[PDB]
Amino acid sequence: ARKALIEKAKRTPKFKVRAYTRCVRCGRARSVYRFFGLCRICLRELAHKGQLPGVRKASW
Amino acid sequence: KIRIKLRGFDHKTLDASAQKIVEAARRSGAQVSGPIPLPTRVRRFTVIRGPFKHKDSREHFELRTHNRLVDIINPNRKTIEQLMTLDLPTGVEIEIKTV
Amino acid sequence: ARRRRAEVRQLQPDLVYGDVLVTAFINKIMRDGKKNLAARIFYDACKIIQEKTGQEPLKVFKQAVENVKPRMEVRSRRVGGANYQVPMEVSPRRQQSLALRWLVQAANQRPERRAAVRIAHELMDAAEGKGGAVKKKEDVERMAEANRAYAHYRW
Amino acid sequence: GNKIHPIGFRLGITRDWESRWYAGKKQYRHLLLEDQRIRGLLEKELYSAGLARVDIERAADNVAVTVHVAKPGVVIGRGGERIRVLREELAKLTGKNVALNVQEVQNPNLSAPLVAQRVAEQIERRFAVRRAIKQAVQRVMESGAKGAKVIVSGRIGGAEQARTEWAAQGRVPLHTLRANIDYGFALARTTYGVLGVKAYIFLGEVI
Amino acid sequence: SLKKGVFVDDHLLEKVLELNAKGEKRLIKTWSRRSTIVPEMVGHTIAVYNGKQHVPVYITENMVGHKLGEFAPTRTYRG
Amino acid sequence: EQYYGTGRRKEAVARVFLRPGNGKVTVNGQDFNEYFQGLVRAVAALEPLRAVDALGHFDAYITVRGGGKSGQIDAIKLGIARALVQYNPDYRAKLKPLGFLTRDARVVERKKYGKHKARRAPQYSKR
Amino acid sequence: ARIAGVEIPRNKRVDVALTYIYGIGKARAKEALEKTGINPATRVKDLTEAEVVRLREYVENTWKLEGELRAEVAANIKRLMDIGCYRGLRHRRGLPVRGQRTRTNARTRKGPRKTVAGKKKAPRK
RNA sequence: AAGGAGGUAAAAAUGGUAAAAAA
RNA sequence: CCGCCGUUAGUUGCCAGCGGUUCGGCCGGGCACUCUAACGGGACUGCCCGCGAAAGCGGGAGGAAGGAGGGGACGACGUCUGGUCAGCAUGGCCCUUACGGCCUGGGCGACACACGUGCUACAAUGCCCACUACAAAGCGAUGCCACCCGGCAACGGGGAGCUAAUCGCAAAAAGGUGGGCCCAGUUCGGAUUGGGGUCUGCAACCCGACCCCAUGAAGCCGGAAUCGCUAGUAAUCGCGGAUCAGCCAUGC
Repeated sequence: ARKALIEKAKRTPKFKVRAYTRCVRCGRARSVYRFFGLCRICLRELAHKGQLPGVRKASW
Repeated sequence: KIRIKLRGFDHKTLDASAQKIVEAARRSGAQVSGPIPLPTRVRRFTVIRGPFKHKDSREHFELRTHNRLVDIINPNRKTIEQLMTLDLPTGVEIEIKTV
Repeated sequence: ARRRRAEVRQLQPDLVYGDVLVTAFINKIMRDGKKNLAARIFYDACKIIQEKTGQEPLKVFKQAVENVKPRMEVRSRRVGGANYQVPMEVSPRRQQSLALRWLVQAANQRPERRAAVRIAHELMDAAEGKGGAVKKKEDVERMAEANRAYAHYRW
Repeated sequence: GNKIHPIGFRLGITRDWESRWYAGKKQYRHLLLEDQRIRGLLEKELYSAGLARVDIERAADNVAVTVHVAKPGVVIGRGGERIRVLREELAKLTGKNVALNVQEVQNPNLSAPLVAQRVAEQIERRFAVRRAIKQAVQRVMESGAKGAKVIVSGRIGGAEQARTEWAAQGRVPLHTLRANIDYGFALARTTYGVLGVKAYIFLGEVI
Repeated sequence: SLKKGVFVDDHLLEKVLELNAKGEKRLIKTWSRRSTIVPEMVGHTIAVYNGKQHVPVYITENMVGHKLGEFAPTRTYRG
Repeated sequence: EQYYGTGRRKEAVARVFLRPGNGKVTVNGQDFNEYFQGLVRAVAALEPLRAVDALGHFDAYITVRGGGKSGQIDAIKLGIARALVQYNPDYRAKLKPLGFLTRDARVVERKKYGKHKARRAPQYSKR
Repeated sequence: ARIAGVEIPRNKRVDVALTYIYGIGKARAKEALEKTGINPATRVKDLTEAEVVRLREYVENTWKLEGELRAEVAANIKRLMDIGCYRGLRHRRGLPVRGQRTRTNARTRKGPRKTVAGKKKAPRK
């Protein structure tokens, strides 16, 4: 698995409701903020490396 | 009658735009609507600690786009001329609309 | 807390009559976050008092205060492998606290018709002395007396 | 032990993004994608001479192929032919507009990421960790900072019990904001597994 | 479920019209237990697919407007 | 001519305008006695003008919005208190020992992550 | 006032009275209270028998109640035992008809609870 | 009330768990 | 980040100043005032009175702000051979026309208990119906949908504006004004269930959700013992978001 997962999402089968997010820079389908196309930790790692723009270490 | 909306990411060059901009429009023309600040647009993201099953213990992160506004009253040649090209928003873009 | 001696902090200078104890009693009448209708209710009761009797509401209030005063309340002494159940002279702040709260729950204890009604009728009998909080007053007095052996076992 | 990213801790006024353009809510994600793949393809096929800043300036199709490297001359080409191919591979995998940048900062021991990279280079080729690495911290302080802390986690010499070494010198105030601490993590990798090479570098205040 | 219309496999209806065209042998064996037992299935042996075997069920009428495999338990042992 | 009070509490802007008169006081359009009916703390906010007995001689135009009704009331406390502390700064020195100068600090703290109501921690098991 | 199945409500709002009847929720109460005439607010005890009798006429006519209702449901229950449709399969079992849960919660569509011996677990310390 | 020292009374429901070893 | 003040700024706001008003800040205009968001100022035991060898201490004053002003992000040297290769990498090990890929469905929702943690309740500060006002925040272009109409409703037809502080989700609820219920398993409570629609989606049986009628159980405040909370905190009450076609969301 995992390998043919990204395929299923990269290939987009038939009906609309067989789709599911994908952390393109980590590889996960669940809890993927479909604004970055990133999982929680993919988002976090790019955020911390100093590699995420517009965004900031929120502290309100 | 000239509505120029500022879509930036950092309030630095965004207000630094605002200033020089309003000058060279007062320069090559006349009255300029002073840089009016639209409420800075922020997005909310609430991630967690580690990749390991932890729910609680978290870190939240915020996206910070800024929005401002500059207007004038007259479409003189020189105004348009200078302030249509003489730009440098390496990380900012705008929206020209009329009224 | 261990570093401090905390505080009581002044409550609210009664939104109407002009005295802390009124909005204190209302404070303990309050339905958790709904001071509004509790204060209302209370004043329904008070004005009904004033339409039933000819004695002042604040007066009869002070008479409730006095009628339920735990001069000596019962706690416990320090002795390792036991606890001496020991009474002691209370502080008028704690006396009044306990008191007014007891009046609150004595009013609550009456399976009556309405809130203002319960609070009122209670306030009547309790200020009189023929009341629940009063009975528990005289009772805890009995506790501080039947434990007058623990009169020098007060921490 | 944690230590929330001193880099992501410097976000306020002590570090600006490695990417400064405008991004609209729609085309934002895709910009993040395109850019990320770009950066990545730089990283490896433009490893060669070691680099830190992977900056990008964009807006409407303009692309600032911007890099802070340790060396330019042997990554520009023997006849300016390395810039050629690479820049063009970008414009090929990013059918838009490209413009290289090989900005160089004169000091290697200064700026963490590449010192971490070189330290990790030492052990990757099997050298004695503690010695060479401690004296590496001492190279960094030979340059002259106020603090340098290169810790190294992973399998030391094998022996299963993969611990973490302790190498540092000088004061290191990563609690402080206005201090500018360059931090670089090099990925060490032995035939017997993976080691982690973290390098902290303390600049100073009033900046 | 379905609101304006109703669900049933199309290969079903098309197979209804054949088995009815002759009134042939028994055994309808859907590999699809979904499809509603819609009115025009009369009362024939339904070897619906479990996930295991082809659970056969003699349909009557007290079940018409309600799914096929809805009648196989599949989940073994009860209480 | 005018007596302006900048009034605020727990985010509720009481913009206070005053002129002299008798008791014509309009809270954001409507009379006092409807814009805050039922609340006992309403007349409470009528303490500053009542502590100086210049309660009457005022025809106020009070634009009050945002936040909450009772919070509006307290906001008008600060507003009134600010409007007169302006046009006769004698009342200033004598009103601070009544507290009618302090704005507020009692604000609904952020709901903390991990816990329920900003502080309400989730129940503990262990066993 | 035995209009329905031996149903006598007595002194109260006619609507509450009606509500106390099987087959009649408050909706059907006010429904009959707009179709038969009779005033809801007015007490049912002090009624006038003309409006009363025409009321009971409209009531049992246009719709029916407990006698058939539940029994009918028990006939559609006979069907729920016709083959053992999973609905009636589970109804036969003595468990909820919805495929919800039954691991922990089942205190209504089943009895309370009937103790075992736990059967214990797997390491937790 | 400082310490330190010199003799008298206080104070553990229960606990089995190993091991070549890694520097 | 949040309270006081300050400079600039004007499709949110404003008659605060006047003019008119299908009498709507709608039609001129201002920026003081709401406000929105950048650069600041402002508080230090700095001062007054007393005490303490000093730290520090009580009282009091100017103050929007007292002696750490309220919250956040910050979490060392290091312990736990703690966890996660089922996010990710990476040593070793095993399989390799199968322990790999696709598909279909079934399943992870099971039921004799036990337990965690939650929700709504068991009620006259209450529950039902009617009436009138104040939210902060985020979200929204095959999304947000105003709006008229259809239908008891779900939801649908026609159909304005908007890449928005300008159009919309939006209906806040608690409040409060006016009537019912009148201590009853009660018009309390919605669990169980049957009878029908709609919407989602290829498709809803196991397995979605919404809505209409009816059934209206248990449950009349809960022992051994145990939770949380020191101030805009407890409780109470409402709302936006992320992932989402939908939704089992009482989760966060």
